Amino acid sequence: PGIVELPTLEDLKVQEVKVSSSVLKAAAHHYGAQCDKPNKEFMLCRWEEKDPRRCLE
Amino acid sequence: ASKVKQDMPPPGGYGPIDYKRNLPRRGLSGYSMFAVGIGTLLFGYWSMMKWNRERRRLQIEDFEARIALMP
Repeated sequence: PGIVELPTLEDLKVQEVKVSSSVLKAAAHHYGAQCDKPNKEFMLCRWEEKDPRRCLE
Repeated sequence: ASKVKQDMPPPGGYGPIDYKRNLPRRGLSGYSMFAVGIGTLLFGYWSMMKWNRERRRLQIEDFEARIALMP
């Protein structure tokens, strides 16, 4: 019924955020204040495409 | 040659011996106890209202923290 296409492991590489949940929770309010635009663009892409493969960038 | 000595009540008599019932009232009115209960309930209600409103605000704040972290 067709072949499922998946991104290569190189495509999925990124500089990860390796801070723990307490650090994230402490920073969360200012983080949502400052980094709103990329987060909202990603969430709109996510909820409009319904496909994780189309919103990697 | 001595007097007759026997176990006898003292001259005069004995002091009165109580026998009747003694169950004193020793109680507040009904209105007093009912009023105290209602006042305690109202004080508790006011305190709990304040505390629960504050708790709702705190819950909203941490929910928004989750929302900020979600993407």
